Amino acid sequence: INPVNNRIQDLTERSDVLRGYLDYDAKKERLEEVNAELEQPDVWNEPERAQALGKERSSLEAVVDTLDQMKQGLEDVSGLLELAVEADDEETFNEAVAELDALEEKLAQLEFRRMFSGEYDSADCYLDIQAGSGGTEAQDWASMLERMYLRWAESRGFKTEIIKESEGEVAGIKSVTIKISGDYAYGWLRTETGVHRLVRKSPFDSGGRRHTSFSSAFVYPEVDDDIDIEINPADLRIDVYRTSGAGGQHVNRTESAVRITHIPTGIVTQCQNDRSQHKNKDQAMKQMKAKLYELEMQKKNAEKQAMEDNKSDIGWGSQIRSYVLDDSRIKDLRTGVETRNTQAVLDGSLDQFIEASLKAG
Amino acid sequence: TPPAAVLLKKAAGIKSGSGKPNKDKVGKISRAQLQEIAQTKAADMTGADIEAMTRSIEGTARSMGLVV
Amino acid sequence: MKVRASVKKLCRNCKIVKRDGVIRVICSAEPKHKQRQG
RNA sequence: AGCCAGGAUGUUGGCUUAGAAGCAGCCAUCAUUUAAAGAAAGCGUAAUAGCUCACUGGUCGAGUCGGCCUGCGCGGAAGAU
RNA sequence: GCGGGGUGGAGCAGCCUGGUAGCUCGUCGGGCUCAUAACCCGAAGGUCGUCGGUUCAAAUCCGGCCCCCGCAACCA
Ligand SMILES: [Mg+2]
Ligand SMILES: [Mg+2]
Ligand SMILES: [Mg+2]
Ligand SMILES: [Zn+2]
Repeated sequence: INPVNNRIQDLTERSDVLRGYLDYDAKKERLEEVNAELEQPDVWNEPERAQALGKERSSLEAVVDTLDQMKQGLEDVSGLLELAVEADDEETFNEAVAELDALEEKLAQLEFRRMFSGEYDSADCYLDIQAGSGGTEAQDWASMLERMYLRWAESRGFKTEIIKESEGEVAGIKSVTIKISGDYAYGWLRTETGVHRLVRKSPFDSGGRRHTSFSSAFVYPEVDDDIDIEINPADLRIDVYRTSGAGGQHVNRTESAVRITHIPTGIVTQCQNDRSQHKNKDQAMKQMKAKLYELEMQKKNAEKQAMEDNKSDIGWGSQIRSYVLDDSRIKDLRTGVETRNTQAVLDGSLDQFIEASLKAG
Repeated sequence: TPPAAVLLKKAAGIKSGSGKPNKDKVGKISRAQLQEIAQTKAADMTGADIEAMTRSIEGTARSMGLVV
Repeated sequence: MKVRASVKKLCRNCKIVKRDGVIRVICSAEPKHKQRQG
């Protein structure tokens, strides 16, 4: 009974948090404004505007109608639970439990969408850990982070495989790439991207001075390889002509040199090494395919380089979470969430920070 | 009279019952309930014999997906 | 006018008519259906 | 063939959809009013609507339909004194 | 067109002549050290590119297919 009341209060807080994160008053006002616009005849004068307003009204209606139905369901469940508890009706109690479970599943579906709106949140992920300023201490700290993340993945039931792991010579690991597989693994892990600051008594310094070390965790989603596309012949212009320095009656007369131009891109390849126009055309086709592939690889490498440039320097100012063991405090700078059970967090109790970050969005 | 489909849903106690009807039955209704539903709409319904109205409502429910 | 080798009735309003030794499809409903064999 | 009537009801069958009313589909696809009227064959509407049409009645009064085998033809069919 | 190759994680042997996989580094465990390297003592790891054939039996012999190399590609 009391756990059921606690569940009801948690669902009430969850619904209020959903309403406030979504600004239910703002969404309701926007929906009413869209309704007024749509009732006005001039709304359909622009078909794109009318369809946009219809889609917006459908989304706002989903959210608003779901919340309006959910509030009433919770109130009704509360009343039915009061009646069942008062009358000592076990069947009604079980029915209320089933209804509360169904409503909790509904709210959980809504809050799951809210937590993972992102397109790739459902994909598996890769986690890269790199040591930073601490040197050997940073490498040790990176190994500790790797252990923590593996333990958290095991808690969540994901499957992990070390793609690679460079080990520091004195201690720890310089770097590690880990593959995490599971349901919304990238969604759950993406908020952990950043630099992690560690403060303790350096277990390497001879004097045991209180030092600071940094380690970076970078999470990126697993990506399917690009489907190869055949070069559409309609996209190519082929020119045959005489080769330069043509020596002899035959060579002067024959059109052996081939040039292929990709109309969409403008990239041109040319071959005239062989006496046969067919061989030259085949080689030029190979070169054109290679050049298109090289262009796409160059674009992908440019995006990767942009990600590398964007990555926060693993240094003294950049930190998403601070783990001070001497003070026995762990604080997330972004969300403000603070804990004192450093041992539990290092053993893998990251759900507090991860859930807080997802809720904050 | 109010539309028949909403009354059918109300009698059932189901919300969505049309997806893949013959492949797997989502809901099911009883004939007596259908007949009781029919008799209330007799003012607007086009017929004298209530039996015809009842079987018409049965067919409507079958189209909706719920097997009688 | 679609000029092609295979001229056919595309809807129920199309009619096959031979004018001056040429098969033509004239449609009272859809101007796109107008065809000439050639 | 035209031509004249008609060409209904539950019911917009429900879902998924943004909307889905025969006519995006999915998806069932029935019974009722009977002369007959499709949970629609096409056109059409953002959706309806609307336009047909299938079906059926009534006037006119001899053919009409669309396959099979076969003879001969027609298009497809643009080149450099 | 004519020649070569593809074998523990890396580089090389073993093929010829069918029966049997080696070396060096690397990896792992224990030592030494305050600790790391070096060093010392032990271990593990390749069913031989991929299919097929031949054979009692194939890394080995034969034939495809894939990858990599060389050459050759002329008068014209
Ligand atoms: Mg001819
Ligand atoms: Mg052997
Ligand atoms: Mg020469
Ligand atoms: Zn037509």
